[PDB]
Amino acid sequence: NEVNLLDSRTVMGDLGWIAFPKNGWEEIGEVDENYAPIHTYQVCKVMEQNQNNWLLTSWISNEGASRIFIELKFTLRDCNSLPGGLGTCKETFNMYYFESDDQNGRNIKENQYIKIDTIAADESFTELDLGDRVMKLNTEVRDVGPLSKKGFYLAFQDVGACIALVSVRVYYKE
Repeated sequence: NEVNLLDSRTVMGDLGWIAFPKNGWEEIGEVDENYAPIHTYQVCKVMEQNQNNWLLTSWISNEGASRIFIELKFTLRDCNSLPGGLGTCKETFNMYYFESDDQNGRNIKENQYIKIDTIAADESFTELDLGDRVMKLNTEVRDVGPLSKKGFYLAFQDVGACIALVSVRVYYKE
């Protein structure tokens, strides 16, 4: 019953995502047995304050569908494990979207983003070893109502959290 419009981890080639500002969100590459990279995205600017870091996915086709589900898998640091004095540390990030036919270009400045929700992290991790921190993945799913155009973009805004977006999946349910 499920049909993927986007699946960040199984993509062939580059996802073609953009960050604003250009520092901030980083794209990570992990190579598999066939040297094919799995891409994820992470940001961890908990040093200072006043973070507004954006990550725009490229145009996603709805494929005539009307209601879609965004499935997110991510990790996120325990803000308590970080020193209390250095700067901002949040445990939640935001997700927006905007519908469009205009396939792809120089974007963020003039688009109205529709806030979908504030994503919170069921489980944060500390420097309790990595490798066992895929164990600390949490999953959050959200669906968005009646679509107009022939496609949409998803936008993630970080305001000072320590997160790894390990999977982003969009799909309609026919």
